[PDB]
Amino acid sequence: SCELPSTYRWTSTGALAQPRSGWVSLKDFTVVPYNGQHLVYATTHDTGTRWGSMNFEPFGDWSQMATARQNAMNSPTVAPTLFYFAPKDIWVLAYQWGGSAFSYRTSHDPTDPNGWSSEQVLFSGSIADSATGPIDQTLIGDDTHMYLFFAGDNGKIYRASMPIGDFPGSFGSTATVVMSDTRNNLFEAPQVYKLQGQNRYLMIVEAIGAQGQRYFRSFTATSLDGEWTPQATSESNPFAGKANSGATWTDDISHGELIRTTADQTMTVDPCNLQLLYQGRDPGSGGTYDLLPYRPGLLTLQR
Ligand SMILES: OC[C@@H]1O[C@@H](O)[C@H](O)[C@H]1O
Ligand SMILES: [Ca+2]
Repeated sequence: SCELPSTYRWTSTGALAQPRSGWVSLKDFTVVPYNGQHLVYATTHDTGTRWGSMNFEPFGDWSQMATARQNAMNSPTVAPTLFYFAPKDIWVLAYQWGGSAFSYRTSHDPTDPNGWSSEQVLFSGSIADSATGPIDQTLIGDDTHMYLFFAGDNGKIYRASMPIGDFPGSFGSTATVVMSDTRNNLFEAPQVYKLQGQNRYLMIVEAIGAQGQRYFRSFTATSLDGEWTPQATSESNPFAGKANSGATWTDDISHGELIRTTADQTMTVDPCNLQLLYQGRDPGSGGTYDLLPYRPGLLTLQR
């Protein structure tokens, strides 16, 4: 494969879709390959105070995201993570702000926004020193374990694990801090992937920059239960940010996901073809955080 660069350079699209009437934003994207198409779920917010979730109809190419039907979910699954859990031939949708810290549901047809099972507990722990509590889960498995990573809007990244044979189920109520920094440097939206062709995992984490602009920092590990090493960890030399995105429609490069080689729990990405589906917003936007007009965009790594 292709080693991660020490300096990332991207090109970007503009906004790839506008929210369906009634929503002010589309956020926190999760995306899988599904029958040769892209299947995307997202957080929504309306014009008042309501968070929700949605999926898009599957679409073939990124120009079709703008016209793909946007399907409200009748059960809100904010900041979702979608994947196929191969060992039990079942799809899993993990999320937050349900009945415990994190939740999940299952389905045999992930294109159906309303086909998910009743809510199941994914994590029932609490964390110290956090205004939000646990936020922005992500999940990944290797040959023997499933792993849960999450943030706390507090400078820490947390990890829990279970034997893969016990999944789907709850990770319990305890977690291990695997990294800590200032609140702004390890803020939220972690995503963890296996790099195809390398004995290496990639973690990206959203950070808040010096003028409030959102960007991503990257870290690597050789084992999911091992230590993380800074890979691109400043605003001027980020994994992805205003410094290197090639995007003018947005300064923020915020909560999203890399395009994967598989839908399943191995969370594999091709380091020769990194692409980031992120949320961005017009630099002229402002006002209360919850009403910010986020939209999807796509970065393609230059090589
Ligand atoms: O979009 C809802 C939440 O806002 C942000 O703080 C999070 O990354 C996400 O969990
Ligand atoms: Ca996420």
